[PDB]
Amino acid sequence: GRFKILSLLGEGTFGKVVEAWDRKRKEYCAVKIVRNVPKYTRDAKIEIQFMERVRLSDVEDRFPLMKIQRYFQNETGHMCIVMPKYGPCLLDWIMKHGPFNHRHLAQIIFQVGAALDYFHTELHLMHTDLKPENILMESGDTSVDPMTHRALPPEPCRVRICDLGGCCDERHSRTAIVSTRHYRSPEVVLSLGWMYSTDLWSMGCIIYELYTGKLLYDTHDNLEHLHLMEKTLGRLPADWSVRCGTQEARDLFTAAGTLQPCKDPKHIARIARARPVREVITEPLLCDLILNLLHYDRQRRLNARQMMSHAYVHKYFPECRQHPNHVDNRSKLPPTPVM
Ligand SMILES: */C(=C\C(=O)N1CCCC[C@@H](n2c(NC(=O)c3ccnc(C)c3)nc3cccc(C)c32)C1)CN(C)C
Repeated sequence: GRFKILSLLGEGTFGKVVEAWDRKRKEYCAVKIVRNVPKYTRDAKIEIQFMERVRLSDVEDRFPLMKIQRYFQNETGHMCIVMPKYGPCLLDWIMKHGPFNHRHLAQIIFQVGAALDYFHTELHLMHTDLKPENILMESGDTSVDPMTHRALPPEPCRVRICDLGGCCDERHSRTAIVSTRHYRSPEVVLSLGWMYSTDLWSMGCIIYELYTGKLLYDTHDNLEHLHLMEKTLGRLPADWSVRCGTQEARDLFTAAGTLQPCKDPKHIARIARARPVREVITEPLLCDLILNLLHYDRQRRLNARQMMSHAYVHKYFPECRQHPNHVDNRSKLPPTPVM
């Protein structure tokens, strides 16, 4: 009727993202076509609801969050979310062109930070499912570095945070399980209590992957995940065995309170095969940024404002300080979250 399908941009379990022509509004768009199934149709209606709350408040698109244009339920019942056409996810870039250089990484960290502190302290929502697959480049345009001849992203490297289906609020289920496991914080795994700070754990795992091209935790099992945290970051806190909130979580510890060892030969090999982030990240400011996003203490862990205001971003993205989203170029902001 109004939207004519032009391209297939991507496909998955959720459904499809297509490029479409808006006949009444005279432009190209991306349309998310959700599979016409009761659980996804309702999670689309919930996902839609978080999307109108972002635009209606940020009416002049100050933060790099996705901005819905329109939506409808098709004549075949598929939920259809009309949005601007953005580019490919960060995962697509790192796999074709490799990791970003310090400047574009700093620019990416700045933008996601600005969006996340707006999410956390202005809307009081958590994303809970941030991953390189749903951080999209604003544009798919490419430039060539004259010295290295390698591909450079647009300057600045604008990105957009997507996939608001899993957004949570300030009294989500306390033992609720959030995040894709690769980017799932330990507080969620063992049900110790989680809030905004779990989005910052995911940023730590994403920033590691954007810089190394490798997942920090390529794991499918809670206990192997926890040993990898121990080998990449240091000992798990001693009190953790008394505070887990579900039976499943506490049975990963001794009667004494230490981690039970894995002996699946696949998990013994992988932990032996992981090396500490501190030896992989040679840049000391980038290392400190990643390590304190992966802090076991949810309150000493960096918040979104500290991440975007980190010394690493100030060194490699110095024009950070002339951006209208820089903290000192804004009025006094709501207080940052406590954990
Ligand atoms: C990377 C996944 C990825 O790049 N995308 C996730 C959804 C699939 C389509 C893809 N894509 C878009 N999408 C959008 O503009 C858009 C806007 C709003 N919401 C969504 C969900 C998507 N536009 C594109 C232009 C060029 C290339 C691509 C791929 C593209 C975004 C993971 N890899 C597929 C492995």
